[PDB]
Amino acid sequence: DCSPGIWQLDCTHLEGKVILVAVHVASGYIEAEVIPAETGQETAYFLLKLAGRWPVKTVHTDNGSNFTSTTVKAACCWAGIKQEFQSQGVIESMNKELKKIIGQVRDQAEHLKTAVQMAVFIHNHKRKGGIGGYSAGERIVDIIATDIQTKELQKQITKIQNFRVYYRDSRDPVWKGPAKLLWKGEGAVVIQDNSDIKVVPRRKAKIIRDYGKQM
Amino acid sequence: CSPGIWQLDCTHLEGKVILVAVHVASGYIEAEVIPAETGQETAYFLLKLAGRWPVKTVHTDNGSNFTSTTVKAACCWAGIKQENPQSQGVIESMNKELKKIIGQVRDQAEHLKTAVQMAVFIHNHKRKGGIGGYSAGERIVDIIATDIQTKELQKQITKIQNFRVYYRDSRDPVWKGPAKLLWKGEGAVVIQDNSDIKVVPRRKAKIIRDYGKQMA
Ligand SMILES: Cc1nc2ccccc2c(-c2ccc3c(c2)CCCO3)c1[C@H](OC(C)(C)C)C(=O)O
Ligand SMILES: Cc1nc2ccccc2c(-c2ccc3c(c2)CCCO3)c1[C@H](OC(C)(C)C)C(=O)O
Repeated sequence: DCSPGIWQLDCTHLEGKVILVAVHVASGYIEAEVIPAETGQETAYFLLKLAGRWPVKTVHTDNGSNFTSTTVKAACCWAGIKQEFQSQGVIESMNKELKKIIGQVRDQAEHLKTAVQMAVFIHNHKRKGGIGGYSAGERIVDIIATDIQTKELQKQITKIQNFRVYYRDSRDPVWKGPAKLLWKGEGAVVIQDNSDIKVVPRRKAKIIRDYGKQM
Repeated sequence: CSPGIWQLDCTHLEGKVILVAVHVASGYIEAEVIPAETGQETAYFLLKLAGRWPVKTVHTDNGSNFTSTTVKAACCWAGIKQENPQSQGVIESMNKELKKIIGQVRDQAEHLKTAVQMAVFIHNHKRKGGIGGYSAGERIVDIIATDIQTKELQKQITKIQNFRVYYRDSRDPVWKGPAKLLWKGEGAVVIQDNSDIKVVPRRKAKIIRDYGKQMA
């Protein structure tokens, strides 16, 4: 539930211009930008560009100083992103391997930035030599879109949760208490119990008009 | 294929020229204000765009950045390829749409370049379709999803397409004409000749690739 919407960004201290890298921590997607001059404000316009390609719920910050800039914090509010208080070192090292391929292309491009963007293209559209069903370069907007189906799902889940159906086991003075209902059918209605299990006929089952909680 | 192509038109505003990178199918746009405008400059944003997503192709009947042979070469390192009446009208309108949006964002923002950037998160966010949302910005993660699912399956389809199986039919009648199997189930297999949707028991047939088990 936590992994979604989460993005980790690493600053790069580099020959020539400084640069910073942005990845959904799970996705592995990379959109690094070469930094002409470093200001949190400067950091922000890109972070602003970063949101359109993908939404980020929040970003943890490597640097308290990139954190200190008022604009940098200012951006977290427009976004609604909250600044959050070995392997990532290996990810920067992967950026270094990327820098090595960037070295392989260093001859190819005078502009270090080009190399970095290429390196980004390199993390992207990348397939493991070990067989992988899913490419990490093929980070899935979809697994973020499944939950997107999930939000609508929970939404459907909430309306069912909103309805309470009450039933009576047959020939029972007692009337069975409210519980989430597993299914609705014209022939039969299925119900769910916690610390108990039950299912029911549709006639014992009843139909309710929608009562909505917290608009 | 429609997802692969991206279509780009850029118009200068207040002198400074914004770079614009619409994906038509998505309807998503990524635009970057360029410190300086050149074809090479045009090239860099595309490289960034390539990092966010693959593009099969883009079309310009001609562009100045496009004329610069340099812009093409990049699309190639990329593997993207340089190149609907109701749609043809909309594209200029979309370019225009952000600007009307920009005038509002302007009263909002001190710096136009940032502002244009601002217009987009919103542009994606608004949904044209319903009270339920079918925003083009919304559409893209699914669109990406659809194509994604297609490939893993298509490959299954290819691996499958190659694998083939004979049918006995009546035993005495010549056993078969091998047809590509539609499916496998225990004690049976779904197969079709390209003449008729067929089904049969496990015993009736064995299944190595017709042109079989090529290490490949
Ligand atoms: C300056 C420059 N001049 C060129 C002249 C003709 C053809 C290509 C270039 C490229 C270039 C473009 C795309 C690209 C790569 C290199 C290298 C491989 C990936 O795609 C660059 C590059 O610079 C810009 C990106 C600013 C244009 C570079 O740094 O080499
Ligand atoms: C110059 C400038 N000075 C500031 C001083 C204090 C606080 C914020 C800013 C902002 C700013 C930052 C984020 C942002 C918006 C505006 C506007 C809404 C979206 O987020 C800008 C902006 O300039 C930069 C983007 C270069 C920092 C601006 O264009 O006004």
